[PDB]
Amino acid sequence: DCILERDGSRS
Amino acid sequence: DVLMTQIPLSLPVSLGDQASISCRSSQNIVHSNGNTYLEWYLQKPGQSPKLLIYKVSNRFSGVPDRFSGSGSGTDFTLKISRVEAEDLGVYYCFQGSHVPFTFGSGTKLEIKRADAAPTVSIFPPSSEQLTSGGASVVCFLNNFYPKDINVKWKIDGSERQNGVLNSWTDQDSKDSTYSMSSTLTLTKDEYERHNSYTCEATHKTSTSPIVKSFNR
Amino acid sequence: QVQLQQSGAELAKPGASVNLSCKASGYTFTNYWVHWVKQRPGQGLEWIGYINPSNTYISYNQQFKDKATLTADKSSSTAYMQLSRLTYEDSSVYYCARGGFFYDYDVWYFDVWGTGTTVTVSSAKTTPPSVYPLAPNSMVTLGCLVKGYFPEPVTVTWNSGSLSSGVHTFPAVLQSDLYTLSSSVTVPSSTWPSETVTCNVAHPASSTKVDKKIVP
Repeated sequence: DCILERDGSRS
Repeated sequence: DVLMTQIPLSLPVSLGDQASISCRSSQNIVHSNGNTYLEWYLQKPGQSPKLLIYKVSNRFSGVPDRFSGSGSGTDFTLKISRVEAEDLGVYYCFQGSHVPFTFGSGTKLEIKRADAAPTVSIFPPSSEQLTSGGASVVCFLNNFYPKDINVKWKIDGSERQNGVLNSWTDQDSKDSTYSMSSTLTLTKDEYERHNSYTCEATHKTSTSPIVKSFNR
Repeated sequence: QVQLQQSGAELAKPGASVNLSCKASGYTFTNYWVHWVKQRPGQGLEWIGYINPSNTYISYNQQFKDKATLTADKSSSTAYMQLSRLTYEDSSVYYCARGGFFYDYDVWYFDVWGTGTTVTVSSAKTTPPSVYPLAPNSMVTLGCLVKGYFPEPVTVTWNSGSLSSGVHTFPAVLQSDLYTLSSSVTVPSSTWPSETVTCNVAHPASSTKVDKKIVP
């Protein structure tokens, strides 16, 4: 899966 | 990086008055998901910071109505209505919108209040310390205002500047006073040679020093 | 029961490294970011970085990219920060903080803070404190003298935290490479010595706790 990061990455 | 400039660095306020603290970002702090992550934190002496306001103007759970946040673009403001003694500490703004996340330099909120004379207490070395071969004489000057105070030690009527170490508390969260501890450290040998030990405090509240003493 | 537990102190040598732990309990470790924050004594707050504990994604302040290394252990719900090539400028309090549930963008903020680890970079060894009772009107003041310890900090409570009113704990002073501090507590004169008063001193660097009853 994919998580929207606080820094704008998708992890 | 986003610089967060906080004004002022320290702010004295009377109980019941409004305090206002400003935080200016060197650029816009709207995150790419649309939120402005501007928070205000309060750090009281000895403690970790605690959240007061988030997303510019939202009060965090449990925070009193008298704290309000506002602003937009690059200028944000925290207002504390009806300041209370418990509001003391260092306030920080924070932007959580652009890495590296950054804090303002902090604003220390200080309370103005009525003058108070110190309560002075002197304590001889404990028997336990004497068994270890040292002798510390401790004097507490507690709950006074304003913060400036003078302490002098005398042994058999004679002043002793040497061997004295002093420490001041941060302003008290309940009564907005200050306190001070003074410790005279001697060898057990020198302590035993003399019998009278005196701690006296000079404060703005009185022309005459408050004097406490004991005889060994 | 949401908390982030950090050790009180780490003493480590110049030119070495140290691993700081931040143990999460009372919530799902893998659903929230853990951030690390530096606070130099007397100074502001500096954001170091964060880790996503579910997938180990790390975001660093470029200023710390060769100073800090973040990791997370899912099985023990513990986040770690290694500080390498230690210098005296790395001496500071370091906090971990929970900084956002992943899937609700409105609550990306630092709602839970660890209690902080005081890192001291020094080649000196650990020395635990000696704790001496200070025993001697409407009120009575008692105290504890906490002498000859290294490194910082020590924490002082009275009656295991149940006696919090009338307490002043003073900043330590450094003399001959060792710290000394004192704490006072003021209670009603009718109450002591009838209702016992004990000071509890923790020195996290030596993993020691001392409880000293104050006796007339």
